[PDB]
Amino acid sequence: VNCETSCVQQPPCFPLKIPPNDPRIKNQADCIPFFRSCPACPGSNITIRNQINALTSFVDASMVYGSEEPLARNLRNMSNQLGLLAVNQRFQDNGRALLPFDNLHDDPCLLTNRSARIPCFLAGDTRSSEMPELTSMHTLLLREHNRLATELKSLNPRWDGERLYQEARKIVGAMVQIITYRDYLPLVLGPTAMRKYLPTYRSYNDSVDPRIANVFTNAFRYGHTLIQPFMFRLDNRYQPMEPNPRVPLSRVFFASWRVVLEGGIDPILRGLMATPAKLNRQNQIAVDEIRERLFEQVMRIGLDLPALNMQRSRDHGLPGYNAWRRFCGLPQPETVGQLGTVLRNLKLARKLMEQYGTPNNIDIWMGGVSEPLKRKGRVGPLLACIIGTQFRKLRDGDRFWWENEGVFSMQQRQALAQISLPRIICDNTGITTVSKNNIFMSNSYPRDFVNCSTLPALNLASWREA
Amino acid sequence: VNCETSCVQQPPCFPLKIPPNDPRIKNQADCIPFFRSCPACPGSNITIRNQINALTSFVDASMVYGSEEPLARNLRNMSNQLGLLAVNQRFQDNGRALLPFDNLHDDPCLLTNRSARIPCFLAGDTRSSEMPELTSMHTLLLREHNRLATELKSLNPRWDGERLYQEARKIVGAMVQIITYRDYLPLVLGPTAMRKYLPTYRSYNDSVDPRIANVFTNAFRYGHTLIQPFMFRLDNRYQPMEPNPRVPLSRVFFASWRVVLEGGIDPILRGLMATPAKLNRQNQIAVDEIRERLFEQVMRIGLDLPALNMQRSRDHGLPGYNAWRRFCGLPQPETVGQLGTVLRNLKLARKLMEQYGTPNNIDIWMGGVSEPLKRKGRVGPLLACIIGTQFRKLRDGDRFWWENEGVFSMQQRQALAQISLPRIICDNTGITTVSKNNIFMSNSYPRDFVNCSTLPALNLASWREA
Amino acid sequence: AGNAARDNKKTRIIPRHLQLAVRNDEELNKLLGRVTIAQGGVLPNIQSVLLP
Amino acid sequence: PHRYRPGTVALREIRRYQKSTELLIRKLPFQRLVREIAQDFKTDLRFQSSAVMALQEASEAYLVALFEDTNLCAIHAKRVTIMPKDIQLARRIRGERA
Amino acid sequence: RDNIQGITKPAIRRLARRGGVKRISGLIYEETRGVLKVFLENVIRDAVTYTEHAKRKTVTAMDVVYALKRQGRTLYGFG
Amino acid sequence: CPEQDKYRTITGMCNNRRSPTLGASNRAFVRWLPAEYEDGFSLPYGWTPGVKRNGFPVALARAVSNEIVRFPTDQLTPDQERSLMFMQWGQLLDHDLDFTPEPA
Amino acid sequence: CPEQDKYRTITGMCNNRRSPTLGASNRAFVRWLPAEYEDGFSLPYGWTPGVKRNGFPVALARAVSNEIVRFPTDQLTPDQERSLMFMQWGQLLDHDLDFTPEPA
Ligand SMILES: *[C@@H]1O[C@H](CO[C@@H]2O[C@@H](C)[C@@H](O)[C@@H](O)[C@@H]2O)[C@@H](O[C@@H]2O[C@H](CO)[C@@H](O[C@@H]3O[C@H](CO[C@H]4O[C@H](CO)[C@@H](O)[C@H](O)[C@@H]4O)[C@@H](O)[C@H](O[C@H]4O[C@H](CO)[C@@H](O)[C@H](O)[C@@H]4O)[C@@H]3O)[C@H](O)[C@H]2NC(C)=O)[C@H](O)[C@H]1NC(C)=O
Ligand SMILES: *[C@@H]1O[C@H](CO[C@@H]2O[C@@H](C)[C@@H](O)[C@@H](O)[C@@H]2O)[C@@H](O[C@@H]2O[C@H](CO)[C@@H](O[C@@H]3O[C@H](CO[C@H]4O[C@H](CO)[C@@H](O)[C@H](O)[C@@H]4O)[C@@H](O)[C@H](O[C@H]4O[C@H](CO)[C@@H](O)[C@H](O)[C@@H]4O)[C@@H]3O)[C@H](O)[C@H]2NC(C)=O)[C@H](O)[C@H]1NC(C)=O
Ligand code: HEM
Ligand code: HEM
Ligand SMILES: *[C@@H]1O[C@H](CO)[C@@H](O)[C@H](O)[C@H]1NC(C)=O
Ligand SMILES: *[C@@H]1O[C@H](CO)[C@@H](O)[C@H](O)[C@H]1NC(C)=O
Ligand SMILES: *[C@@H]1O[C@H](CO)[C@@H](O)[C@H](O)[C@H]1NC(C)=O
Ligand SMILES: *[C@@H]1O[C@H](CO)[C@@H](O)[C@H](O)[C@H]1NC(C)=O
Ligand SMILES: [Ca+2]
Ligand SMILES: [Ca+2]
Ligand SMILES: [Cl-]
Ligand SMILES: [Cl-]
Repeated sequence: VNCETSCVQQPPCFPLKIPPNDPRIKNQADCIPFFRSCPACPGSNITIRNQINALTSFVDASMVYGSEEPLARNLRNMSNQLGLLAVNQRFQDNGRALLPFDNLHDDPCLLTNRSARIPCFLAGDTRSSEMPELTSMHTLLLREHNRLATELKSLNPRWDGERLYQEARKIVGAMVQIITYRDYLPLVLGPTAMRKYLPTYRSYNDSVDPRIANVFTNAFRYGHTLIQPFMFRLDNRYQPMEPNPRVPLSRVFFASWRVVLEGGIDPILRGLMATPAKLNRQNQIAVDEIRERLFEQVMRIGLDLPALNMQRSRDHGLPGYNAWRRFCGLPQPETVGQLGTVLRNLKLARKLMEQYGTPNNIDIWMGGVSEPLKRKGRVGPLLACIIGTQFRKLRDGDRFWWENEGVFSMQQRQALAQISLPRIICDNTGITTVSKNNIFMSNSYPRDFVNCSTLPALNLASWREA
Repeated sequence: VNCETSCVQQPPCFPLKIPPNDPRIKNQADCIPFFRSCPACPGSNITIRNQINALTSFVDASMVYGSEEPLARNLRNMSNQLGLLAVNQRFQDNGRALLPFDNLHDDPCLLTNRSARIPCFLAGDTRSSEMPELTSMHTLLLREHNRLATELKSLNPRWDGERLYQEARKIVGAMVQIITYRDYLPLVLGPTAMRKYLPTYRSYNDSVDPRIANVFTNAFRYGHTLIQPFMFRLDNRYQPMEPNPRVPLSRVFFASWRVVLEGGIDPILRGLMATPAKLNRQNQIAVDEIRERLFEQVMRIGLDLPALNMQRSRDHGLPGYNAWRRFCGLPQPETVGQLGTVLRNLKLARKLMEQYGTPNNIDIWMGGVSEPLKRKGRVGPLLACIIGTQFRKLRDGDRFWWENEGVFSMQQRQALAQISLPRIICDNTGITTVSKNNIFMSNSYPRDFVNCSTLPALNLASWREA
Repeated sequence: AGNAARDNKKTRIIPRHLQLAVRNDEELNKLLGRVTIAQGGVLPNIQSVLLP
Repeated sequence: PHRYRPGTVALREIRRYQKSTELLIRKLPFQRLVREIAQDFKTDLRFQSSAVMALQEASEAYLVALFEDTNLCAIHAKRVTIMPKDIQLARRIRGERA
Repeated sequence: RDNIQGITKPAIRRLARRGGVKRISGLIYEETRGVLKVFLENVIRDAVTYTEHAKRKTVTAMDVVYALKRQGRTLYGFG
Repeated sequence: CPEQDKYRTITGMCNNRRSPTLGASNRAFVRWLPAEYEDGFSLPYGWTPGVKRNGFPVALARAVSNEIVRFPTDQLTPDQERSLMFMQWGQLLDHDLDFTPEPA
Repeated sequence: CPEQDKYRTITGMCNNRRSPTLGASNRAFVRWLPAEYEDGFSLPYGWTPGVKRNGFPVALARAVSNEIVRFPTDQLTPDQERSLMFMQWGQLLDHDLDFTPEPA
């Protein structure tokens, strides 16, 4: 009953069936491998099936420190008392830290390069080894934590390893929260949805449920519409970096050897900073790299990311488009004319009506990404509603929110208010020219790029204990 | 470990610990037997513990027909094709039907008075065996269903057993809904609460959840404060019936032999109709009969109903009083004075403060029944909010609601709007004088009692199939 | 205002929709507190004590 | 002879007039009152129609807000009947007659 | 010239109904007429002052708008 | 389940056509508020002695009933505007709505 | 849960002192709407062939992606107000928040 090799629909396999005249798969007997999500408690005929969340729902940088005690202990440097995290013992990025290698029985990392023999990376999340941009983020956060711990050890020699680790982790989590709720969410939701669903912080509700909604795991996948079909690497002058300046995405999945042996994470960060994203249009939703050739090297056949999204929404038993429009307080179309009016694209309404037959059956992801984008935003009203509600609950329902009283001192809060992802990139890498404020908006060199020295630094003097 | 005889805190036993200087239990090593409710899916360390509802949440008279296929099949009169319900084959109430006898390995009804050897009655619920008034209700509903089936067969000779049974069940369920939502609930919630939480019926939400809330099972126990300590029987002249006109409640638990051998259900219904209920007061909450001698004859030791309610609320993991006050949008007291103003009782607030320590820890039942009663109601604002929300969800989320379009014809609804409980009582029993309109409010004889030849009968002419 | 007009099944924005938009938003109501909008009406609100 | 309760039609009117945007005062009497009042400041005065309309809108909004405050005052005194003392108290607290 | 009576009792009742008033006393109408007269006197006096300053014999909507704005009663919809 | 029906299913299945389970028998309760257990998920408050709820010790249910609920029976007052029919119909409706099973 | 703590726990427990399991790891999701399965509780839509959803046949996911999602790559529209940093931080935040395990 192995799902990756057999197309028989036996649990837990839920393979995707190939429609006739498929452009890529010419044999209907074949299928897309698919695994059903683990039930909350298996074998129960009384409870409605529910899925498990394996990570802490809070924005606490659990992708760097982990969400389980054994993994968190294994991610630390126990050979000393400076409270550092474990780094790579074999490779370095121009004298800087690298993520430690991870040992799994079935490692997809060595399949992309059978000559490099570079295994997957070890981090707080098992998905950190997709794709060199995410690995660059994880390495940057690791380096930032190590630098923060070093500076704290310099300021307070009396503190022990556990205290240094906890304080550095606290600062990193506060930094992640600040960057997320100050730079990212306003660009995602837009000012209208940001003000409607995420008002001014007041205090800590203990009555707000901080759990992650089941629909959120499929509504936050709107980012699959922002994926460019290439990976870009730039040199110190922000010019294309030879060789391989533009690499197809199908050749970078689970390829850690590109991070290791191809110049480190500096070109990847430069490409992320100085390259425009892909706009979500109703006739241009997702590129063919993730739609036809996803995980092509490490699998027997390429996957279909939007198809996987909708099959997962069906697997999770999520309600349809109309149910979620009703949930968010939005009008629910019933005919093709009403759907066209709602979507502002009549031809797309005809296509959706032909495929599904009724708006109630439209999958949550498809309806969310087919809606026109909000002004100064990148999600539709339904997706904006869902995301804003989830993040408002994650913010108000968190006891260790950085703005909550007792977590950080007033001087510490003011010092943390001066942080920026550009400053972190300046500090933890060899990049000297960095985009200006709102790093998620600046994408053209050198119009919105400044020197790294003009960025204010984080003043840790408020953390000195006496 | 048997929770009935042992006093150890091993699963599934959660016995009640005896405080020092108990007025009845002088042994501190003794305990009150208690069974933890069955979990929704057992043995799981992932899911939070949840309980099981063994009945249909809808108001469909499932106490008469059952919520399971085999029980419903066993409850029918399958010896013919008249679509009737099974009746007792050994005893009759002056020529009228009785509930069929049940067959249990352990029968609590037999322990009450062994010479008669009368087992528990079999009906749509397992708890009909407690109380001669409840048994009288079940017998009355069974007789009403049989009479409806006979009348429908007389009107439509071509109908088979299944159609007759289904139509009679439909009419009985509609009658139950009408009586519940027209006569009972206004006298519970009061005028303002009924208007706020149960507005006029409009249409059928299929998006309203009709599930019974976990807190509702403990909040609806407010009727334990309306229990009189005795059982009364009046004859046809509404005078006390010798012998035993006023019998202690501790001698009627599971005493079906009283129903069988002491005049049937007519005196019981007369006693229900012609006596006043107990008034819930902040210093007169619950009587001693259900407080010290509950199930005294059958169990090894008399239980205590309010403590059972508190222990069940703790077992189900229900939040405290302040959490439910916040849930209903009501002010949440935090000190003794604020609780005193909330309860309009400083002494009761002081006693609650001494017992619990904080209003956040007050059990839902205790706090709810400690609140002052609403105007023309019998519950406080919190209990009124919970009950109104639950019943609004039940009414709006029911597809087969009697007022819903397509369930009944206009003539059928016009006929059904005329039904009343006193009419059912007269049609199905030998009582020729019954209370006036709003039987739940009339409790004085002969002021509020009329000859029931003056009450209009239900007209089934609209049910005839042309 | 456009959201309010859509909630009323209307294609155009009239002053009633502007008043509904302003008075239903706490911050906009605070900003336009001493401002009267012509042909805007008032927010539907009946005191609880006056209900039957 | 179907007669409603002494409070049903009042609530119906409250719901009807809180959902509309029309003007509750007849235009011609209000115009005549405005001209009569303006006669005390300058004789031989001409009025634009928009001026009278603006005056009517402002007066209606002011009266509606004053009546809301008066209803709050009456409810404070454990009453449902609107009385002149409620209007006087509202005007004082607002700062008009204070 | 008795035009304050042109604001009839049903008109005051309608204005109170828009304000959420359920029951009205019989003496409220005279008080409302007086309040309306005072408010109109103030606003019209300010508007007429604005008109005289402009050397005009016609009261425009802008004069009324400015008069209302001077009293902290800004009106939107007339300029 | 059938697209067209005329009567209720005895179990309650497919009363809500979108989610047939909703309202059926032998199904878990719905939670209006998250559960508050001693250990977080399964243990009730008062299971292990010495564990306090919200910083305060857990009171015995029997003690609370003895202190607050108890009152002399002879001082009972009747409800002039209600009858025992009221509470009997309340109990019948409760038995209509819900029933939480317990192990044998 | 300790009465006083200065830092978060790795597993996320004891963040909410009333319900300590709220937001912790290895816990079931919260459902904002009741689930909609083929049989009601476990079977996803499209599992058994011939079963319609709300009176209409269930469309294949690959077919929907082929008909609607598919578009020629050469007509890609760059985003002049966003960078790839936006998408990368979105994915990093998603990996911070949620992860649904599957059998090996
Ligand atoms: C059929 O009933 C539907 C459900 O009815 C519910 O149950 C009945 C018995 C009533 O009690 C009813 O009031 C209940 O809603 C009903 O659809 C419902 O419509 C409402 C109003 O549009 C929806 O509420 C909106 O929901 C979202 C999200 O907020 C909710 O969810 C989050 C997460 O759970 C919570 O944190 C929130 O507190 C809410 O619970 C929002 O879009 C919205 O709030 C925002 O928007 C409004 C105006 O747009 C502002 O006033 C607010 O301040 C916010 O800015 C609402 O709260 C509700 O979700 C929806 N229910 C369901 C199940 O889909 C439907 O209208 C009825 N049908 C007919 C024909 O009448
Ligand atoms: C701390 O937050 C608490 C929870 O906050 C929620 O989550 C955050 C993230 C925000 O989205 C916030 O808006 C959310 O509410 C919050 O306590 C909350 O308070 C509200 C308002 O008092 C409560 O809603 C009330 O609930 C009941 C029941 O109705 C609800 O439940 C049923 C069953 O699910 C549904 O069918 C309904 O549609 C509702 O969802 C009612 O008593 C009440 O409605 C009636 O009463 C009000 C007057 O009070 C009238 O205006 C209405 O028209 C109705 O007549 C409310 O809907 C909510 O339950 C409660 N949540 C919790 C979890 O306890 C708290 O205020 C915040 N504290 C501070 C200090 O800010
Ligand atoms: C190199 C980049 C990416 C890869 C390899 C990738 C791939 C995948 C795959 C195969 C899944 C499982 C099936 C599914 O899609 O539901 C998944 C889930 C998910 N994706 Fe992506 N995607 C990428 C980009 C993104 C982006 C940009 C976002 C958000 C901005 C995102 C958000 C999510 C989320 C929240 C999940 C749910 C996690 C889970 O269900 O396990 N992904 N991703
Ligand atoms: C002669 C009358 C009554 C008897 C014998 C009785 C007895 C009981 C018992 C033994 C329980 C279970 C105890 C527990 O689980 O903690 C219970 C629970 C309950 N009672 Fe009563 N009670 C009576 C009156 C009432 C009334 C008048 C009402 C409502 C108006 C009511 C509503 C409930 C409800 C809803 C439950 C929940 C069921 C459960 O907990 O399993 N009861 N009753
Ligand atoms: C731990 O830190 C030391 C420096 O303090 C470094 O040399 C060593 O490599 C680190 N060990 C690991 C396993 O990362
Ligand atoms: C695999 O990695 C090696 C370096 O070890 C490199 O020379 C080679 O080109 C890589 N192969 C591919 C197909 O990229
Ligand atoms: C079925 O009904 C008939 C006729 O009323 C009756 O004689 C018979 O006893 C019933 N059967 C059962 C098993 O109750
Ligand atoms: C037990 O039942 C018999 C009739 O068989 C009756 O005479 C007797 O009084 C009953 N016992 C009690 C204690 O009521
Ligand atoms: Ca996290
Ligand atoms: Ca039922
Ligand atoms: Cl609950
Ligand atoms: Cl969900």
